[PDB]
Amino acid sequence: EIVMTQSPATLSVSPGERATLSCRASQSVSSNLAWYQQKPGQAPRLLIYGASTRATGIPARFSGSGSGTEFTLTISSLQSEDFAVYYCQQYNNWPWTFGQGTKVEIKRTVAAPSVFIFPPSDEQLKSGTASVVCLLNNFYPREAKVQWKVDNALQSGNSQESVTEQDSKDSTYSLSSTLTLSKADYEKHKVYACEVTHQGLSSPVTKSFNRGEC
Amino acid sequence: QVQLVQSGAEVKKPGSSVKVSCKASGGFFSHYIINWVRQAPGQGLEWMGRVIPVIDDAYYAQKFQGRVTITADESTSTAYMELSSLRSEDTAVYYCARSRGYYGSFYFDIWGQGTLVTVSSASTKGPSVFPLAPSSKSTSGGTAALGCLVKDYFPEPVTVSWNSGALTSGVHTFPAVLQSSGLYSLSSVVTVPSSSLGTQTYICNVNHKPSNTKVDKKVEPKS
Amino acid sequence: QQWSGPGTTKRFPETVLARCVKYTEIHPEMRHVDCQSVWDAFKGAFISKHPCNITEEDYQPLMKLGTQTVPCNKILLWSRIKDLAHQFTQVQRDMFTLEDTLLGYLADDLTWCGEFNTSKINYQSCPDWRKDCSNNPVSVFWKTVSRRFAEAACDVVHVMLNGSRSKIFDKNSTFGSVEVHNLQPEKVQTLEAWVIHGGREDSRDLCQDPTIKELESIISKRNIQFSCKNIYRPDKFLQCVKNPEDSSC
Ligand SMILES: *[C@@H]1O[C@H](CO)[C@@H](O)[C@H](O)[C@H]1NC(C)=O
Ligand SMILES: *[C@@H]1O[C@H](CO)[C@@H](O)[C@H](O)[C@H]1NC(C)=O
Ligand SMILES: *[C@@H]1O[C@H](CO)[C@@H](O)[C@H](O)[C@H]1NC(C)=O
Repeated sequence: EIVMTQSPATLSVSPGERATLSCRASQSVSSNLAWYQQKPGQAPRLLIYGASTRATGIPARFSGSGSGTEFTLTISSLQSEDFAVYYCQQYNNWPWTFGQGTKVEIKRTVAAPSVFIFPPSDEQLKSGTASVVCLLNNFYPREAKVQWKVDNALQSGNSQESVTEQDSKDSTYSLSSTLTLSKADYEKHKVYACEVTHQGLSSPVTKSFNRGEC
Repeated sequence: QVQLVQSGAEVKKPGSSVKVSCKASGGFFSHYIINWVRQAPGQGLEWMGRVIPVIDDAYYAQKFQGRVTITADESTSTAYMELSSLRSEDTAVYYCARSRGYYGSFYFDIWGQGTLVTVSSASTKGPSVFPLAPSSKSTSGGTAALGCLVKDYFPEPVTVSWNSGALTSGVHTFPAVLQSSGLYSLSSVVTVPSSSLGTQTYICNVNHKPSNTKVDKKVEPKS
Repeated sequence: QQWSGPGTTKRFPETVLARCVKYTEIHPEMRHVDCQSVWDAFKGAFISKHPCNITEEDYQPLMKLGTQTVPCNKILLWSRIKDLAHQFTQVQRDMFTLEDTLLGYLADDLTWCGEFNTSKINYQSCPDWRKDCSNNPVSVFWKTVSRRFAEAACDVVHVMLNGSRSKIFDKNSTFGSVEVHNLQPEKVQTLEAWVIHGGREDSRDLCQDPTIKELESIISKRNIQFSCKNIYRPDKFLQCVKNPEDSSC
């Protein structure tokens, strides 16, 4: 089957500015190339077919170009409703194949995260497990290092990260890092710390607590 | 079709079968085809197969031949995709999608809303709801963070509100993460004034419909 | 067990092995094929079986060994006109009938069967398609191999038909029963029928025959374009294919 490769994986674009997305085919697909937009919780939406023909009702700011193995989707002036994932699809060779997509995200000014740490609840400790939550609130860009420090030692591989979609009002991200230990392992250490490195912080921000002392 | 209407979310054990329906508003138009396309959570699109409705003629990607049956009932304007011997890796949103049915026009112009199929050995389980208590270490100047950890539930989804919907500003409910247990876990957090912690009560309202779980947890300050 | 139909073709084992060795010598793209393996997989499909209890699954090992991609845009299908179809691909040498593929070549003009719980090929009698069993070792072989061949076809697919038949298009041929219903509009733009005027002089447009209108209706519902052409002079047609821009034509 024809392998479709899109670049970049993520594109940061200021509202009103131009986005240029690339789609490559492993072999020629002539001009039998379609583009789709997909937003979270929604089906893909057809933008372009025949490499350059806008689907009915698609605005003029979307234009497609290319032939053979190399294709481009250009969004000439990005509106707030254009921030989404974009997929290409060849219909030259059965079976039909799609690129793995480009996310177009909102470029805005650098914003430092506000950092918060939460010790495990009395409720949870009665269950034989201890979850420690680090919250990074309203930051840009998305790139952030969250280091768990247990009695000053880096502890990798008991933590899960989750990130919100870019906020509708302020274009920022929020991130939770959750350290989960057995109550037995939790009690082997005293100082629980989350250390946050981000572009908008002059030096890393540490929030910590002592187990038992709240 | 002018619209494609799919059946609701499915939760299946491995080895079982699922049948997803796709009802065509306006019926099946002559020389149009109903395609099935799936998307694993956070991943891309994969064409599975199609049906020519007028002759109920199915054609499958080699990956799905022998395990998928796609059919169309002209009488009820309904197409179906049945995937048998379900694997955990079949966990995806399944879309029905219209194309032109003739050589050289196989792009997808009308899509159903999608049907989530979750395949897991996990069994229905209500979440434990743990407070994320505000403190000095959850306070930065005038702003305090508090929340609820909604831990070890199956399946998706859960919903979280604050003070029965009275508190919506500064709320972040994180995407669920799947743990190695096969259970989901999620936090909901809110930023509030530090000065409000003594006076304003904060309750997270957690609903897990699949287990009929409705929990209200008061989140109390620590000092 | 004694059947209504003729027994396995005499020297079937020798013919299948010799055809496999000849084909893989003539076609270096198939030189990887182990002809001993092909014989064991073929024999294994039907030996020690009730000959009406052969499945497509019984032929899967042979199908896997005989895997072959011919140019999908150079396929000729035929119905009730095999010898002329084969003569066509002998003169237009880039085009393929099913019998120009390794598996079609192996089995062409052969009959074969075994018997429940014996090790031996039955040279005495085999199930007759009409009287004994529609699903027999030969019919099941041709259904499985011809479906795969038709499935792979793309662009303009040609079918040669015999205009001297009572039913020019019939649904009991491999073409009418399996091939036509496995042409996929994802791959195929057009089915073009060549109706051969193969008997007495006949000036009529046989593309207006009711059975051609039936074929047109079938492939229209598959979202495939239908084209039909009379070949009034089949011998002159073959000559003109070998030497175009010459003669009368
Ligand atoms: C027919 O063949 C099948 C395998 O295809 C075998 O299991 C069965 O015993 C055979 N005989 C009958 C009468 O079904
Ligand atoms: C010939 O084709 C028709 C059409 O499907 C079929 O029903 C019929 O049984 C076939 N004839 C014989 C003798 O099998
Ligand atoms: C056409 O069918 C007839 C039966 O009417 C048959 O005798 C003849 O051999 C077939 N082939 C050709 C090339 O005419």
